[PDB]
Amino acid sequence: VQPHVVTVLADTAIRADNLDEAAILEARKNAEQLLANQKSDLDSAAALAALAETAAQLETIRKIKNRAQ
Amino acid sequence: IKKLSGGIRTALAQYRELAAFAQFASDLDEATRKQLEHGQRVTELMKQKQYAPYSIADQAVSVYASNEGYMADVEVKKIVDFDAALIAYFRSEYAPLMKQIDETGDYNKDIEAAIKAGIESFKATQTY
Repeated sequence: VQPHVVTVLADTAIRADNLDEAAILEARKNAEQLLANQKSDLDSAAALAALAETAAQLETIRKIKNRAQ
Repeated sequence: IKKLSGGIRTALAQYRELAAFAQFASDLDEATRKQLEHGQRVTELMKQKQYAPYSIADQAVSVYASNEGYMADVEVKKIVDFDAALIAYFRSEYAPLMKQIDETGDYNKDIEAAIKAGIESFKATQTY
């Protein structure tokens, strides 16, 4: 603090409506954990299954292009 | 053989259930990884040469060794050498048991105990 400028630095800071903030920060923790879990699920489902399923079977058709039966 | 083939069937089916993720072993469950391992071991075991027929005793011994997990401590390679060495040992020193299994085909506690004793005797004190 000094007469022209005032600045206070804090490692962890939030509006202290109560003497504790764990009950408020737990909501953010739940949101972050849920977003991470859903993002992992979405990435896995969108990529791993789908791309492998598309790449599963393509050569049995390419090998028979010139067939006349 | 009827009593023994169930483990081979289920192991091969469980290995077949995860064909897509064989190339993505990094992203898989550890239990799924173990099922992949056992399926690979069985698939390696299933190989055979030409003009080398097996009597029922040889198949019984090999399948029993595979079923109880004695083959899970070796690598995917050398499995054929291990199988051949075990079969040769069993035919070399266990003639009466092999003859009895070949001529009768029965399965009871005594036969299972003798087969396990022979397999465990091979597991150590011998080479591939």
